[PDB]
Amino acid sequence: MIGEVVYQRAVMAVGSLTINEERSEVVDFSVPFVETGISVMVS
Amino acid sequence: GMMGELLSGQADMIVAPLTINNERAQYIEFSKPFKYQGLTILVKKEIPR
Amino acid sequence: GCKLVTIGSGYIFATQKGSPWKRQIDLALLQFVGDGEMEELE
Amino acid sequence: TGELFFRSGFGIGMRKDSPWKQNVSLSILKSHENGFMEDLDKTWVRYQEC
Amino acid sequence: ANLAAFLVLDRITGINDPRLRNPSDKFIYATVKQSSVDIYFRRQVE
Repeated sequence: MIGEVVYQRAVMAVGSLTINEERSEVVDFSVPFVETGISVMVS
Repeated sequence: GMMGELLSGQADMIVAPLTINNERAQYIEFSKPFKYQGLTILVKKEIPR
Repeated sequence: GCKLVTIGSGYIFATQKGSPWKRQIDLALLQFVGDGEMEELE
Repeated sequence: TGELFFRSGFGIGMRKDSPWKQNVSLSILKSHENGFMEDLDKTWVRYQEC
Repeated sequence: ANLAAFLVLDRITGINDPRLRNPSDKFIYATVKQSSVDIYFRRQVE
């Protein structure tokens, strides 16, 4: 996704993209539209 | 209120848990928000029998 | 069967530049969250 | 009771010509990533029950 | 069996209640004026 954004292959890119601080250094981001974070799945 | 205080020059910052409002963002634009929350409802605790 | 329990009861850990689209997209998302159509997709 | 009605975020009152939306939001990214949000969860949120 | 029954056997859940879709005077509710909560009330139509 970021390779298509920076090199402008995908001028727009939506995805389920985690807005990371490292990614916000490189790519601007919109509003969060789905709440997420890190969870743990177990039995 | 607080909107009137920033929009009059009296206050320069609102450091407060402000919910993201579209109309407020039309005048006063938020940074990246802290807490992704919403309105909840206080309901009374009923007494036991 | 859903015996596969994830991390807690929802306990979440870890809690293009210059486009003029950003205001349009973000005010649109304020409209959708204010209307709850994301909840309709949910 | 009930769900989170009108699920928004808690942001900061910042004027449009304020140049410091940038590094403050970078510190916000640091607070989410390094758990300073979780630090305020420890230091002010998670203490009490009934 | 009745001691087990009448001790083991048999609210406002949100906006979807008929207590709020049809708001009554036995169920009056309020906020504080000039708030963002009242903004979220005044935005929606229903």
